[PDB]
Amino acid sequence: TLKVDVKTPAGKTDGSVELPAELFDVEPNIALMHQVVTAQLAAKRQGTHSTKTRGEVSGGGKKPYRQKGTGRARQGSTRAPQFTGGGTVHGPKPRDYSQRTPKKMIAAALRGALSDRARNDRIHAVTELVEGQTPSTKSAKTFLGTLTENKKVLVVIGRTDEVGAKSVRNLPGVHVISPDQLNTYDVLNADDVVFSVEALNAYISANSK
Amino acid sequence: ARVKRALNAQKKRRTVLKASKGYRGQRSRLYRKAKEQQLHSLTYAYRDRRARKGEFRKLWISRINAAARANDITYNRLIQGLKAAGVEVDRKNLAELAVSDPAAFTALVDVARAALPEDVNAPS
Amino acid sequence: PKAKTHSGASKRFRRTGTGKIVRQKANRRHLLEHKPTKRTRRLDGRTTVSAADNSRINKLLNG
Amino acid sequence: VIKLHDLKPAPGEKKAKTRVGRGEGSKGKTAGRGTKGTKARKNVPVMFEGGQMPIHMRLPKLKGFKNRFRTEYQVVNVGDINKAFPQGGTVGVDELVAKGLVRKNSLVKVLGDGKLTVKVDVTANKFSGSAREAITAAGGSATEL
RNA sequence: GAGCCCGGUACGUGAAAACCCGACGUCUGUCUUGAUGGUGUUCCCGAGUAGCAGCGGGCCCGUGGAAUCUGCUGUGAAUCUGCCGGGACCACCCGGUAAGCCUGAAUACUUCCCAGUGACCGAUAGCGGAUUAGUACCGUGAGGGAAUGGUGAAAAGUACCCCGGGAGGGGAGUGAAAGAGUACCUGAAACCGUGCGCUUACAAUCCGUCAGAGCCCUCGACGUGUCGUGGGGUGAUGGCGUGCCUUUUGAAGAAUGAGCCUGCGAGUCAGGGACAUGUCGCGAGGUUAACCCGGGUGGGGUAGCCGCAGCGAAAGCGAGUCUGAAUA
RNA sequence: GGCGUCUGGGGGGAACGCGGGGAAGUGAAACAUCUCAGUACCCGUAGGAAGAGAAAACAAAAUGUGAUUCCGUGAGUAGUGG
Repeated sequence: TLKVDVKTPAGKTDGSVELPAELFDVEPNIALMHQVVTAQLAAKRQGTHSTKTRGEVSGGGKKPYRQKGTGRARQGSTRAPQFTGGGTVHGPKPRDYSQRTPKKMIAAALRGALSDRARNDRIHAVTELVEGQTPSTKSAKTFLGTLTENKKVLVVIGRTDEVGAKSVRNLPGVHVISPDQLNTYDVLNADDVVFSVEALNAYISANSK
Repeated sequence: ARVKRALNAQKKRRTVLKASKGYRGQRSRLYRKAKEQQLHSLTYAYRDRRARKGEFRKLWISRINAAARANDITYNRLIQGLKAAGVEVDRKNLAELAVSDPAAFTALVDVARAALPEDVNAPS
Repeated sequence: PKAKTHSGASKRFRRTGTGKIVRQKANRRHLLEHKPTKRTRRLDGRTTVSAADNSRINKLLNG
Repeated sequence: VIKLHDLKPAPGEKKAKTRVGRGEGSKGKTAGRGTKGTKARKNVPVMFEGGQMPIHMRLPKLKGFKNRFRTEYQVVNVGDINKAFPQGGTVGVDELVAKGLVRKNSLVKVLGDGKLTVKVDVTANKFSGSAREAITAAGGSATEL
């Protein structure tokens, strides 16, 4: 059981969250986390690579000269692989790279990852990043300076709280996310993780039932 | 994805053709011709490494035998005598003696003369 | 696509509980006028497949 | 702390592909096909045996038919009853589906393999006389449908 | 190698006219003279059709016991106790009411257009076509069908002089560099030559290798030149020694293939496919498909499949079952 | 039939569709039935989508479903087959 203190931009604390024990005391399985991130990246990767084999190229559909009497070798098309202009043989093709990793392996990855960060005290919470309804990236940057010094960081802000997203978007390191599409690559690439409290509550009362 | 092959070949070409500076003709310019000769060459080197032992030993023996025969003893009985006398010197060094210091070699000859059997063709 | 099955190997080959392969036996249909009954009697029943053809038959049955 | 350059699959998981026909040190000039013949140029089927009438053409066919209107039942044995009903009591198709002893669209049957000392008011479609008697001995209700 | 130079992005703006969406009011119809139920019998309920026979097509179905759907000929019925189907057929029950007609949405596709993405190529690749490209050239004709990208930051593209008929070059200049001169980024090898050192015209050489005289270069310890735990180029002379690959019982082979260089050129992909085996999660349970929501790789989705009991042709029975008169 | 007037159609298109016609090399280690494939190709007509479409249907005595089409499964199964 790990406790977190919410934090405010104006220089105060509101309250404390008492995180679960089973989500955030999982022991990581490095092979599991490896497999899953590899799958994510593979499904990201698009298969725009195609080549024209011997049967799609232009021409070649006439035996260019005799079989015998000539002196030279035997040839059946002017577009075969050994020519210069000829067909690719076993080329790239447009294909899919997704692979079907299961729900339990995925979630085990995510819980183990959040545990790896929590044990090392890199999960910070916060009510908000901003004052009312006017984005200003200088605010959020100063607040993250208060709360953090590392290069890179993750931010979990919901959908409705658009101002925090619009604010912190432009920063160099930051990589913002909604907790409905919470994943593993984006967690592990970071060093610190900033949850909103609404986000934590949603995550927890969505998983726990 | 497409991988031009240039470097990955140039490497071994450079190697071989460095190792064939001295060959005479198309064995000194062209990879497909120097590769073959490198096969034959390394092989002949191997074989000669195994056989220069016998070459030198042959040489040493000829020297020893001529030295002895000018001191009026045969090689075979010389080595019989040194074996009997438990003398340990090998043939490389007997030859070196023959070249440099024939006196010491004549002394060894005399030792063997002394230590040989009396009746060399006896039935013993 | 899928791996299609072999009709004959499905109609002349089954599998038991523990994975054995089973067949029937030969020279039973016709010309019984002269075949003694003991010869007609060891040909009844089923019989476990040989070793040598088990693999071939697996490959035919499954795909 | 973990990063992405700190992930590594388990030992022995990944394995080096055989790239065949790229060297006379590993597999060269034949690629494990040997030399000339039908298994070198192309390949060969599985259901061809030289020319002699194959096993799947010289053995008799199995006898009979199927009766397409067969009713396969899905069984439960009393062992699993005793192993997942300590308190005993009423046991229907859904009570069984709960513990995960049969399928969802099941048409059920009851059979007396294992021991029976618990008391159970079992409901199924059809039974066996061994279950009739075993329930009779453990004092229960074998009220079939 | 530009967040703060430029172009532009986040963001907000903008349309006289035309075009498309609905929105309306016109305009057009349309029911309003009406309906709910009652009650006993005649009439109608899509005709050269449905059906049957003969040749045929396609349906899981190759004429088979072969329904349903159908094409051509020939024959050819009734209207509700009517008719067609429920895998020949017959009786009962069930469902439905043919031979008249229209019907959106989910679905498939991109000549063209607009905006972007890429663990796609980067001038022998990529569209055949980065260069006049379906051109030149070939063929009578249908039809085939090529090759050629790069100066440099900006042409400041060598004014002027000398040799020469001119090309071309040497100086003088530009330029950061002309080992950037409109034959121009770099600028390999084959190939073509010029110099310097050794060696070679009494010798029989798969052209090398092991020993090695002699000469020439070099590093270092020293001493008027000198050996060395040396190293490198040539190398007289001696010994040993029958090209490479493929295919062959067996090839140096007078069996095939290769003129040489450089670049290009052959176990690949799909698929909850099959079998075997490593690894990871779960564990008597395991897992989802299509799809829906998602700026993303995430959440859901129980229809399904594999296991959990089999024997038997089958009925069927069940830790037993099949055969059999039999616990034999 | 002839004369006058009025409105239509006529051909091109990269794929996609519906109706009709309609092969062969291949596989079967030969081959004709079969398969390749009702694919390629040819024809006639379209549309921005098409065609089908309102039960003379399924089903099995469950008191069931309720136009059609396209996707997943059933299923490489029941079966068919020199």
